[PDB]
Amino acid sequence: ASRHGQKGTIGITYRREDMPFTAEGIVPDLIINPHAIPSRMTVAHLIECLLSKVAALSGNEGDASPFTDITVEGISKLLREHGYQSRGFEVMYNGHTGKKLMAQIFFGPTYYQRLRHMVDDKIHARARGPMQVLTRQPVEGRSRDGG
Amino acid sequence: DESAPITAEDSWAVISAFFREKGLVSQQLD
Amino acid sequence: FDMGGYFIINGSEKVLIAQERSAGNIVQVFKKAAPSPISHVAEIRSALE
Amino acid sequence: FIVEDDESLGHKELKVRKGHIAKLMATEYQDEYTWSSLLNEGLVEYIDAEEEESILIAMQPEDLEPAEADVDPAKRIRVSHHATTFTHCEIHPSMILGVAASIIPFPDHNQSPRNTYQSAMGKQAMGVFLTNYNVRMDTMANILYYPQKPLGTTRAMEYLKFRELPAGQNAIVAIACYSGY
Amino acid sequence: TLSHLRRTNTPIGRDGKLAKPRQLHNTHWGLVCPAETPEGQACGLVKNL
Amino acid sequence: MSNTLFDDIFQVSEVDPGRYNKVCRIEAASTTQDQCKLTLDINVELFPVAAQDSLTVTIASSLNTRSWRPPQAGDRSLADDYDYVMYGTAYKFEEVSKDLIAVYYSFGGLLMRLEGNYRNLNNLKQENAYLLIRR
Amino acid sequence: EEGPQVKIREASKDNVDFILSNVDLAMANSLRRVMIAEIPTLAIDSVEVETNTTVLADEFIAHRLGLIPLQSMDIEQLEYSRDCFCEDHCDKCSVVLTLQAFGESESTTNVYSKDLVIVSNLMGRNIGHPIIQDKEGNGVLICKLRKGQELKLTCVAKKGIAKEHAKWGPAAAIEFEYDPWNKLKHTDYWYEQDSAKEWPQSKNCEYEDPPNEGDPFDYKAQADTFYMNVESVGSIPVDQVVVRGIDTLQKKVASILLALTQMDQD
Amino acid sequence: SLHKMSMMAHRVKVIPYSTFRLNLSVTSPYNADFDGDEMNLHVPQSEETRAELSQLCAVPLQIVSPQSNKPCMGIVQDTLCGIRKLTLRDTFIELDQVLNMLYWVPDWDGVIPTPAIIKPKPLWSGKQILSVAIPNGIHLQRFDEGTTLLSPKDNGMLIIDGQIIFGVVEKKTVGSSNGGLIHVVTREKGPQVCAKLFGNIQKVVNFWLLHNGFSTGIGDTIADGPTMREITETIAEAKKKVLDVTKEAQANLLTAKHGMTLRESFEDNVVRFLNEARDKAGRLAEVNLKDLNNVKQMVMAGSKGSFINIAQMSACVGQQSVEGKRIAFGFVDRTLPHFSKDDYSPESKGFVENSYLRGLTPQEFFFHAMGGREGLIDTAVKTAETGYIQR
Amino acid sequence: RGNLMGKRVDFSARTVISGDPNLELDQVGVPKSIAKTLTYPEVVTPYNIDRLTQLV
Amino acid sequence: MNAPDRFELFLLGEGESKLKIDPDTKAPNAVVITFEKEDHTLGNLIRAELLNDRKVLFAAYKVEHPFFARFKLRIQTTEGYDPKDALKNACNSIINKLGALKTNFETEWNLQTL
Amino acid sequence: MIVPVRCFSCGKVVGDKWESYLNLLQEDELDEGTALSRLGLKRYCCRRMILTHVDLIEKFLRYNP
DNA sequence: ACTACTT
DNA sequence: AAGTAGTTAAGCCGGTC
RNA sequence: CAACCAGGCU
Ligand SMILES: [Mg+2]
Ligand SMILES: [Zn+2]
Ligand SMILES: [Zn+2]
Repeated sequence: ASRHGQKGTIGITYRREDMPFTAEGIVPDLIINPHAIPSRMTVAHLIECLLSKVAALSGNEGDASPFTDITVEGISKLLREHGYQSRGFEVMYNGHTGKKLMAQIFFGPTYYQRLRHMVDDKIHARARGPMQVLTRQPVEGRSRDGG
Repeated sequence: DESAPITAEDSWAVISAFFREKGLVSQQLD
Repeated sequence: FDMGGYFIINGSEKVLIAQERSAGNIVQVFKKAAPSPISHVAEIRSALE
Repeated sequence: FIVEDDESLGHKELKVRKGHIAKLMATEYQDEYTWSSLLNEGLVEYIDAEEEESILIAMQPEDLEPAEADVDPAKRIRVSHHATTFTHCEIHPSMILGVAASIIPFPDHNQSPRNTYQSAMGKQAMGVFLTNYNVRMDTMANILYYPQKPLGTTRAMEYLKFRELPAGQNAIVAIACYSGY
Repeated sequence: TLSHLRRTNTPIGRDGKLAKPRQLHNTHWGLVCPAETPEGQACGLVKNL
Repeated sequence: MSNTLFDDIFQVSEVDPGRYNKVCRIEAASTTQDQCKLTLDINVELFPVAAQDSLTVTIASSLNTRSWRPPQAGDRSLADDYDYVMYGTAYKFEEVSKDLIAVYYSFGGLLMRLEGNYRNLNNLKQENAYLLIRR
Repeated sequence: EEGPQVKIREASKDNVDFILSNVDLAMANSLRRVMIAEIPTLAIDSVEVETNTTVLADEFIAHRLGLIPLQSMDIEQLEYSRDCFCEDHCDKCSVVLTLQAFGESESTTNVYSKDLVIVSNLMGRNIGHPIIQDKEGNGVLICKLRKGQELKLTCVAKKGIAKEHAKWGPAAAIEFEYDPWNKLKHTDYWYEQDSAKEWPQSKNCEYEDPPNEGDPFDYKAQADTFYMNVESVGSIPVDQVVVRGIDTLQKKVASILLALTQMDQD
Repeated sequence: SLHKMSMMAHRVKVIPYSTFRLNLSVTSPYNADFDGDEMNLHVPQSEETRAELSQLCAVPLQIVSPQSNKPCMGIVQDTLCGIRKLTLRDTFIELDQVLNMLYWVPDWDGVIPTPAIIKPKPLWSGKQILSVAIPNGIHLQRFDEGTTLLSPKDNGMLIIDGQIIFGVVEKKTVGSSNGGLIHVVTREKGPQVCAKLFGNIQKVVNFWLLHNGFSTGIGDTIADGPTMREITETIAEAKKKVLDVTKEAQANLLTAKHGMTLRESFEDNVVRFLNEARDKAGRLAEVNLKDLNNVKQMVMAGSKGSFINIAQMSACVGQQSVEGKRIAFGFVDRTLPHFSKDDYSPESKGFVENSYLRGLTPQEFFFHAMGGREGLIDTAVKTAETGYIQR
Repeated sequence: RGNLMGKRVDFSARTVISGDPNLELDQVGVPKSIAKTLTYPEVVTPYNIDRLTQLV
Repeated sequence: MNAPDRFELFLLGEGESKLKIDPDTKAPNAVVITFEKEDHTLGNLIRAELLNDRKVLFAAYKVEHPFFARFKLRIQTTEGYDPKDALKNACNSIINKLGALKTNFETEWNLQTL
Repeated sequence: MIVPVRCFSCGKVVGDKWESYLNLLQEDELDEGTALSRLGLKRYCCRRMILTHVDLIEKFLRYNP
């Protein structure tokens, strides 16, 4: 999860050869779907990226503190200062074909938390097994092998 | 001018002094 | 870095959670419902501090 | 902060002044002029809820004080210091928040609820809860291999010791539709 | 560990739900966090300083 | 029917690109019948178009069909004596009262409307229909 | 020469900016990728811990010993343990490194990519040498330790490519770009006011003739001339990550012919 | 498990990796999202038992639902947002790739269909290939707004003998709509044919979008310079449209609307002003955002977010409220201790003038919170309360 | 209410779900480890005596 | 846990064969070929080239589903000309081109310094 | 918590550059911003790597057996 | 909370 | 007319007796 | 194959 009630689970993993990329070489670690932003209305995410793409470049701990005198405008200008598109976007190529991507993606870093709760500690299955004693029904709990 | 006003950033220095003494779990202790 | 503020009972790190409630000894007036032989009320819960 | 109009050289004004501040960063650097001092020297005071009722406050120390004698189009839009009854000033609004919300970047840019989530989800992440994990025998426990502090930050962090014990990493993220996974 | 050390409980009641207390008050400003409270269940009953 | 089904030249009244980086719906009248009006979306990237223009419009059901083949036609038949030939299907055969009948053609998106009343035994309502433009 | 030409712009020991010209985008990318993931290298792949008191736990360390690049010049004459017949492994399929550290200094003792000691016979061939580009000649700080913290391991580098796992990768980044002045319209620049104003033009805008209005849209426009740049990690020389790339991708295409062959008989 | 559809029969397809993988159009029925949601699976046991599932409750059958005589599954997210772009006249596709798209459709009669454009370069239209997914005889006619048999705006929708004749494709067409491409294919060709249609449609669109790509980020949230200023005054003026009604009520010169107090009738007028303004501030930006704007594209397709979304991101958040009444005087005759008593101005009863791009002010922030905190509550109430009812 | 009108049952499985744009609407990706847990009693028949012995 | 073995990405598993050719029925003189333990790298490229042989009426390729290392390639050619051969050629071509591109990149490299 | 060997994103060795960076700061009184450009870390994927790493290991070593 | 029959 | 019991969403996952 | 108190996740 990001830092904006933006939880999500992996679905697949690809290696660099398949990941999309920017002519400069860099490629992504994650690829989240544009759709969970317009409705969620979690702009902070967006901003954190722009500010962090910079802070990463300039090497100056970006200040994303609450009420400050910062602005996307300021941040955009300073990113333009390093030669990269002003809003964040960059053009990327499709790792399969190498052709360009008709669109430009919102590339740039973002702090993501790997939270507890991983599939393998859940995935559970049962076909006949331990049975309760009073009820003679299946016991409860994957940890006890119940159904 | 050890008596001029105080602008934004200054706030922090104070806050720093706060937690310096007090400390995030103050209440539980006291 | 540990900031303490907790206990260590029979082994495990226990934390006493803050309990909220209405401050004692204080007067307050409250209105009543439509069906009520009473109009308003003056309450004061007295507790020897 | 106390603002008593004690300014026999102007208007109503903050007790504490650039000197006090510099006399603090003084002892800060030395790691005598503490918090306790700011208190006893009647410069800052503890105002509870009830008493809070009968007072007036200024958010921004500055901004909300000097007179009115252009305005940035990119910045937000604040009201003003329309009054002079200001008896106290807010050390800094950011402090309304709490440990959780304090790590949230730009919370003043999210639809409200979105922040209540990050508030209990962050309590489900991983990092380095202490430095002596190696010596502790707690039932269950997780430590992220290579923790990185965050790129984006908060002045609140500093005291919560976030950068020395982060809880995540900085991922080169891309926002786009791909395989469709 | 920090955020747990600054947590408060607020006894429920029979006619629970309502919002008399589950609501975010003005008086609350500066003292209790506005955003941090558990989703559903005891929402707003458990506050964080 | 390997034989044309309509011919003329119109002059571009006005060409329009409403929110369309690479396509423009255009219109012009016949330099013959003052009945033959025309509407046609055009890929103005693979054939630019500026108003007031001598343009030849054709029809026909061939080019001298099935699994469309690549070129190979380095030397094959090719009613391609133009510089923009589409293909589509005829959907509507509307009757603008009187003796004036208009037909609608769509080429996978790009639409078109014709006017007059002389393709009485020509503009069949068939799917077939390669559109052609020259000059 | 004959087909797709090259014309190395800058060049060094850790990069080969060059211009791949007169090729199909397909091929350019294909090569791009081959470099990234299918070029054989050599890396530690098995770690036998005998002793460890550091603060880093066994596997933690192991994991790392994997990324510690090793010499893979003649990797093309060593064998894939899997294809060799020795029950498990041998000098013919692998290199054996060693590590032993003890905190003597009263001051943090540091373990480096250098302290690795080959033990197996390299039957004479550049392979298994903890590649160092470090200025002081120590490379990749494996781990630190206190007073009497010991650490005795044993490593066994084997062949292996990237698909199998990253550590066997040799490339690490690879600049790739073409048609700097969007001429084939392969993109659709996003903007507020101006495409040109807001969107930075690249170093390669030079090496290619700017647009110039007037002219109609070149739709017959293909796409040759690609401004690449194959960096390297060490394991193999920048030049190699490109030749061996060009080769492997070739042998790969080869096998497909060969397969088509045995196919005939039956 | 709320309705039939929360439980359906699927075909086992053993795959690797520890997670249950399901198609997406069937995501909607269960109410399933992937933030880490779980799903249970029961295995039939008798020959006749599996029959009941395969014959009575297989997803294909559950497609057109009786809950509300219309399909309950349709195109979503990517596939959807992406099917729009694949359609627009503007969008042309060339051979080399069309050939791949053709192949990807597991039915395709292996008969490359003639490009609409043969002329200089043989070009194919989005709609064109997309239509290779749509079976035969499926007949459809829409007519949105300025629709016209030659629909300029590329409106409504006309598909004949299973081929798209005109108009873009999005939610209203390929969604779980009433006259749905789906609602029709189902009734017309069978619950099977339709079942596979989701498939085909997806695999093409999905694939095409893979290479056309799509995205979003801040850049799509800032409204044009003047359209912003133009808004800052739409706000401001409503500010005074308020100020007045305020003094005009401090002078005691206001007709208490029959049945309402002066105060009752007062707020009422105020509010209607703010919001009224708010929406306008919004709309302004809404139309100010050009077609290339991602956030808008998504709204167009119908794959995410709507008006009020763009509004609060780019324009102005709006007046926060609780129990109907805007923020109240919990602090004796005021909102916070950062206000002088008896102040009624918008900047105090909870009107957020700033947008999300801009950034709320402390007050703006806290008030918003009080507002949210209410939703989060009845959300946790209107839930269990619902639960008991549904039972 | 909790034993008769509803109960815990055998031959059931459950894990985290994730969308896949590559499965026919009506399919459901099942992890190997789960397919190998869950079973189905199938009667031996001249129709399947072969396939079945193979599996056994 | 239910994770496959990384190497299965390229090691033709017991009794599998890089190539497998099955004749398409839906259309005349055109065939579908399954490449095992391979991917885009090889595919797109063999697909590209095949797009030159003018006697090749159709050519496309698709990776069935990420999880699996493999792709189907469909090639259709003019009568009398057998697709199998078409594949063959475009293969060689690809090599030949590469050969040159190898040679040439070396030339360049030798005439260099630093 | 020891310097990550190689960059998560592009894989460019980065285990060596630790001490060096730490000095181009302490001794060479330089600014991180370039101290990195110094060490050759061009694009951010790698920058972010060093710039952010938190060498906890030290605090760990300061313990005992 | 909220409804019924008790208090 | 107050009072006083019952119903109060659903499934999965540490501490004493 | 226990309960009872308690706490947490969607
Ligand atoms: Mg969920
Ligand atoms: Zn061997
Ligand atoms: Zn990197």
